[PDB]
Amino acid sequence: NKLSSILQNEHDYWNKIMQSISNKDVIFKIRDRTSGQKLLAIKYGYEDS
Amino acid sequence: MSNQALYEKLEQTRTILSVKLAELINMTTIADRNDDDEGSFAQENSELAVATTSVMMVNNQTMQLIKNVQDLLILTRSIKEKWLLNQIPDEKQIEELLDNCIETFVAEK
Amino acid sequence: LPKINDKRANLMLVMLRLLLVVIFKKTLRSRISSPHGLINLNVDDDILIIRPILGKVRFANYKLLLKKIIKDYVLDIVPGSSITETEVE
Amino acid sequence: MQPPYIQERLKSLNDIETQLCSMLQEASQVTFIFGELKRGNESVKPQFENHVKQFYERLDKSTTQLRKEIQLLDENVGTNKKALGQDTEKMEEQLDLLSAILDPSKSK
Amino acid sequence: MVQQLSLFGSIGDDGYDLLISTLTTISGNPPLLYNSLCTVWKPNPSYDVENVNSRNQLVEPNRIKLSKEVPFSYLIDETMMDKPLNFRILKSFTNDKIPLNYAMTRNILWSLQISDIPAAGNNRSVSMQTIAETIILSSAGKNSSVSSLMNGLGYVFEFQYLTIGVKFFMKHGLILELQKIWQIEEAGNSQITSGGFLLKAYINVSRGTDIDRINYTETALMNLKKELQGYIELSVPDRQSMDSRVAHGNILI
Repeated sequence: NKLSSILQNEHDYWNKIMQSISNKDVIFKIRDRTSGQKLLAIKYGYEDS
Repeated sequence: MSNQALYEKLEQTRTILSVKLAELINMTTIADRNDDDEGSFAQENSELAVATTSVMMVNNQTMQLIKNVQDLLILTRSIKEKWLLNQIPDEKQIEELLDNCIETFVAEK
Repeated sequence: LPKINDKRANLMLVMLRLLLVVIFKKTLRSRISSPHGLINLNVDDDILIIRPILGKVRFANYKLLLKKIIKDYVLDIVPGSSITETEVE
Repeated sequence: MQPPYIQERLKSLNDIETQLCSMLQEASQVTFIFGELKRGNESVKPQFENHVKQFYERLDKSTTQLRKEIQLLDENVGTNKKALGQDTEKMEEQLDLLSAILDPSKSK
Repeated sequence: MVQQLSLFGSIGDDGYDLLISTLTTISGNPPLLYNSLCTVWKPNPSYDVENVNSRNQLVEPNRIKLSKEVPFSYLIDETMMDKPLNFRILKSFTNDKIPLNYAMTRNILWSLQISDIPAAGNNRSVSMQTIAETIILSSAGKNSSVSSLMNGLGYVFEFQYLTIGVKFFMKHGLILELQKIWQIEEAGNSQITSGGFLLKAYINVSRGTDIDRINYTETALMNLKKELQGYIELSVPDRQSMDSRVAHGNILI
């Protein structure tokens, strides 16, 4: 019961993430200086332009 | 790489099957068996350590089932993340446009 | 209240952005053309943003001033003079 | 938006974890039913076979489909780029704005 | 005169398209089409060069390379003007036949170039070669022609070939080339690099005495090679294959 409740909670967040994200864009994973974990990052500068 | 994940999921599935059969047999013959014939092998010598071994079985099957399922879910998410990340993929009109713009500015300046 | 020169300022901003884009395109073309060339922009040559607009405005001012001078010293003095204006590429 | 192929790939993966959740749930009901079966009422005995069979068939085909996905990974190999055109598109839109500025009848 | 530091390799055309994309993912630049035509000339055997100091070996006879660019209007047949002039045209260049034939090249008759065998020793990680180069701008006279010029020097024609491929410019002056080579004779045209592309990554150093620069160049080349691990294997070619002296005959192709 505990596993089902929690697990369906992370499918709720999972579906929110999946259907909230759009797309060409330079996307990668980076390690935060303060947190140290992996987070999604997008390159939007004109450095390569 | 991917072949290692294949193998890991293989022992994952076989471990599920084996622990499933183990908990099935343990709970079905949890009712202790007394048979006069020497062929049968069921021993309950110390009374309360029997219950200790029973809760042993319970805790083992719980931990192993939960860990295996969680590992499989994490593996699926890792596959999806690899899927998302790793898959690498008139002039003349402008002339009169700029001409009109510059003449308009010159008139308005 | 919409002033007279608001469109003028909007146009100025637009052409400034266009000139920056042109600078970027020039940089990319120079980079693609040859690998050895160090891409270090020269302020005297590469950066051309305020120069064209300022040149156009001051050239118009000087053209008006010389028109006035010619009218005062030639047109008002010597009648019948014919003036033709041309641009050379 | 992403190309469709990735879309059905993620749909299949989502189906995979939903099937895993269904397998866990069915494990919960079979564990529940075995308790009263040990208690001694034989009415729910027929349901036990159905639950066990559905549990096993849910466990098998889910892993099979995941195996198919990992196989797809095997042959999917070999099958700032936007920046190369990014300035260009910016250029375009800027001139479009100038057009809107240039024509006073469209500023309404 | 340069010290050219180079690494070589080859690929099958099947992966060609894929390879191209990966390169653009790394360099951030698009490929640029190019072509060339090289003619090799050798000292005239009719003339006895007794001046080769046999007792001392001060010098040995060598072969001269003359290169020129040829417009694509000679390489595109009547079936190909519809497509734009980009890299994809290389996908149709798999046949041993080519629009440029022997007669046109004979009608043509620049950059003059001489080289030496790479440096000896087994402690070299990249092919280091010495090149001496000059440029011919124009000419005049009653017999102004490349053939007459090289016969005046004392050289005669040996063979020729045509290269078509794409170029990638990366940082630090690194140049990566994908080539296809067509040997040309009156008998016909034969593609030596049959069913594949020849890959060559190289850098140039202007002064051979500067050693900090050479170390930097080697570092860049080995880093590039270690980036492409698992896809393509870049290797140092055979030192005895890049020898172009007349006494011994072989041609890396």
